[PDB]
Amino acid sequence: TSDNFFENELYSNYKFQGEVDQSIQRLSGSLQEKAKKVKYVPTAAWLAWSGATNEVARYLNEAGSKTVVFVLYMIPTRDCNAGGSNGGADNLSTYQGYVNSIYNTINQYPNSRIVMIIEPDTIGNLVTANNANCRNVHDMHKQALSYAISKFGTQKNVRVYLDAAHGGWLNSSADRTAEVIAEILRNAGNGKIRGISTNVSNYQPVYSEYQYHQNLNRALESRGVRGMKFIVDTSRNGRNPSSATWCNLKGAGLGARPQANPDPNMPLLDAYVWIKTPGESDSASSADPVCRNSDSLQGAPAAGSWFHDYFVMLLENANPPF
Ligand SMILES: OC[C@H]1O[C@@H](O[C@H]2[C@H](O)[C@@H](O)[C@H](O)O[C@@H]2CO)[C@H](O)[C@@H](O)[C@@H]1O
Repeated sequence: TSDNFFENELYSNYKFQGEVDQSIQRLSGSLQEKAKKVKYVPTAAWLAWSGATNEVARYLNEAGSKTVVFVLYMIPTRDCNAGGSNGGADNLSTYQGYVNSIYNTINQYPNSRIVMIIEPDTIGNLVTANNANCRNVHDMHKQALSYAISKFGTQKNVRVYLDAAHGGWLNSSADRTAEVIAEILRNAGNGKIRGISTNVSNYQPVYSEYQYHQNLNRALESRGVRGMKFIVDTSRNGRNPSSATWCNLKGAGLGARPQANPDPNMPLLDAYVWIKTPGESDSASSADPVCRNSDSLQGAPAAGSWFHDYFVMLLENANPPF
């Protein structure tokens, strides 16, 4: 009954399979052969819109005894800035609805092994985003995360990883980050986390990320939070990033294939995980000025949509190579 669910065989899902299939059909020869090998590489399934509560059962039926990795990404506000919406809940109580629904479905599957990653980019924003008129959403996000952990944090067939940004974002604020994490966990009832996920939807090298894990791990320890393990998103971190551009970064490459316990010199690290879907657009180029940076790839479809050209770039730039 090992507490590292990645030591089990990992579940490859029909959605990513279908996404790679679209690319396979537009490719020939060498790159097609490569794409065919990427198709069965386990990737996390994102719960990122209100309908996603209906998606959970299918995943769980098709997975059998294989580890399923879910990314809960359905919090109410994503930016405490003007003109932002379309992915989050009306409010806390709408959110608690989604959490209960997912929690309930999960309960019907006592033999499944489920990894739940709490919302990506929430802690990051709580530490670094400004506090003048964003006081309200701030406090609600903290409640949101505490609630999610209070539910999923008690299910035996679940292992929770709270997301905590990446080194490029929070390494110089490990003390404040631990402060926020420690308060959330204080309001999370009897919910326990297995650890922290980093580098979700980002390109940071495993080397620097593990350095971030160490500093953050220490901050949490000096706060009373002990025994934290880590997972790192290796989906797009094969090549060091040219800049801090987060949106559809040019020159990125598929990183290490998902694996449990990948390095005995990294004893804090549970696994390399493909958490962001390699090939899915970060955002439409039109959507955010940052998507128009010199080192963001252009012609990006909307967030979540297959971006064929990007996938190809990722394939070519893969590290370790084929
Ligand atoms: O990591 C993906 C995440 O990036 C967010 O921008 C971050 C950026 O990743 C980080 O390098 C920099 O230090 O901070 C900014 C935020 O100020 C982006 O806002 C998210 O949409 C994205 O998921």
